[PDB]
Amino acid sequence: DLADLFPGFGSEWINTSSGRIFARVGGDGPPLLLLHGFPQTHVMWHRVAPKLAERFKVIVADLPGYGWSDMPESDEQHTPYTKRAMAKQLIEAMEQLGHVHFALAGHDRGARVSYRLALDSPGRLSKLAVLDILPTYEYWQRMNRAYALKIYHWSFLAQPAPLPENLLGGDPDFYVKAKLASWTRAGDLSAFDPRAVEHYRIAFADPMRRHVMCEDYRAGAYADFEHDKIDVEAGNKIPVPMLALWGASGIAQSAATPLDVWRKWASDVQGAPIESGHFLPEEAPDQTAEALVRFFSA
Amino acid sequence: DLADLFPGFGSEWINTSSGRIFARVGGDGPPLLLLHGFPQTHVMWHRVAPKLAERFKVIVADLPGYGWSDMPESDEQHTPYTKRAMAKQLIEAMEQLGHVHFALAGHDRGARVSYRLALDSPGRLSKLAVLDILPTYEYWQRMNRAYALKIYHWSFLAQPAPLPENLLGGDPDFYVKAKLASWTRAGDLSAFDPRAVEHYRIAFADPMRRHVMCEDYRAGAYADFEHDKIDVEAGNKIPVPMLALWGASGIAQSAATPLDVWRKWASDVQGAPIESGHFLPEEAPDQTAEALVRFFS
Ligand SMILES: [Cl-]
Ligand SMILES: [Cl-]
Repeated sequence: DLADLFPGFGSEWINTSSGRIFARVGGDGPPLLLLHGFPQTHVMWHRVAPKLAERFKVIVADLPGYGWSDMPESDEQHTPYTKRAMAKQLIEAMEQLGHVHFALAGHDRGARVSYRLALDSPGRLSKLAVLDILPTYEYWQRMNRAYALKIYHWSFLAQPAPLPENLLGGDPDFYVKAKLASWTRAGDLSAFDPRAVEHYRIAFADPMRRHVMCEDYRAGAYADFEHDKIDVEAGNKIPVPMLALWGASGIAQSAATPLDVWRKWASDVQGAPIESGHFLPEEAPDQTAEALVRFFSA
Repeated sequence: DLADLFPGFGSEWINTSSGRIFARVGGDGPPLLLLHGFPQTHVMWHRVAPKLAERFKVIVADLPGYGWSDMPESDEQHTPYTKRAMAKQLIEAMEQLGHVHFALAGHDRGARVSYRLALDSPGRLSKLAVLDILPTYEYWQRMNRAYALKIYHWSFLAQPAPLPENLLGGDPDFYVKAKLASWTRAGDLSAFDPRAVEHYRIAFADPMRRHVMCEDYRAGAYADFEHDKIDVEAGNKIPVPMLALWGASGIAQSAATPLDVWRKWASDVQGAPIESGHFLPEEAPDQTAEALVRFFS
């Protein structure tokens, strides 16, 4: 079956009004919520989370609809898979554990939940880290020929159902491995623990999990963009101290210099590149863990 | 099996140095070459070609690599599927028939061959008509969120092999029907003759034909864009009289006001909207045929 990649961590199914959140929980200390993105699950943190668990109570959650979390039924506006809704559902989940103020690090889609959480509900966060993203608004505003070729999946996966779902279902293994490999520094699967790849492949093998991922990308092209547009045009900035980490060969640094962009969105932001492709916690786990431990311990 | 949608047209395999071009030929009078696009074949003209063959020798060709035309081997720059190379191949095809000066109408990819041909070899054309396109340069320069979502296949099908080939193989019958339906005004397949859909569906079922289509879109993102950019930067304009027709619900009108764009590209252009989605000759065959005969005659 599927390997346990978090030796010593407990497992929790947290009930919320939108379905259960699955999480691994370990460590002790101030609470720290870790959110994955696409096409992964909470196991992508397995190389970094033990180092964090030395200092923090580490909650490694599957996003709503991902991994082993429940999949709320979507609707015409992709509501449960908007980052606004995911953020609210994770706030509820954390409250079930007694965590009403916590630290948060997210990667990829999870990072988008994270900065939206900080915009909507900043009082819930002590500190925020985002890994290898710019805000959704900024990717769309910078969508020229070169970038449309680089992140074509932003507009492919956002096509109306069931178009991407039907194409993905012919050979799901190929696509999940293709995306994992294409966004790494090396362009192959060598950075990943094969036991982790199996987790990602098995999640992607479920047609309803694939649909959820497309709903996430549809939200990303519509409501998420519109929520971000409101904030940027209103000049609303994230007031929580934040860390922006990005991969020197990752996605965010394509088509913008990341710290300059985040300075427009956040009043107190620091950042650093890491020699890595998109998948910082797996491609560069020691470097990522150190940056996060330093930031959240300050 | 496949219906003959061009009663009284002959069927020719035209040899060129890059492979054979399939065409239906009918009519008499001045020569007029009609070029289809994606994901179709020459049969998309079946409702309009008979009206044109009243006045013209109508040659209804499958693009290089499409339909029953041969598929030249591609290379790392997608050369045979660049519009420049497709245009040269079709010029050679027409010379085989003794046509060195001819009228030309194209739709979708075939219209991209056509305006590239008009830029490269304008002495070959008496008149040019392009259906529901803007130049490739213009699509890419207008790339924004709205357009990226609308013409997502421009960046999806240009991804390196074998990504789009493998995904298209996931459900090819669904994909080709989805493209046909989604770009019509009706949003379904009711605008199409079912026998024509069978033609499109059967060509799309061949993986090698699907690969060529991706090669076409790869050329469309790279060399075709570069070739257009040179002409824009040099201020080169199409000197052939041209007609730009577009669908009121079609693709070209999403990016811009099509006649204002074409006036930047052509010194003598007229144009009009047709009450139609993208597939003008099938969604609106009478309006399309009328406009073509009036312009070409
Ligand atoms: Cl992302
Ligand atoms: Cl086109």
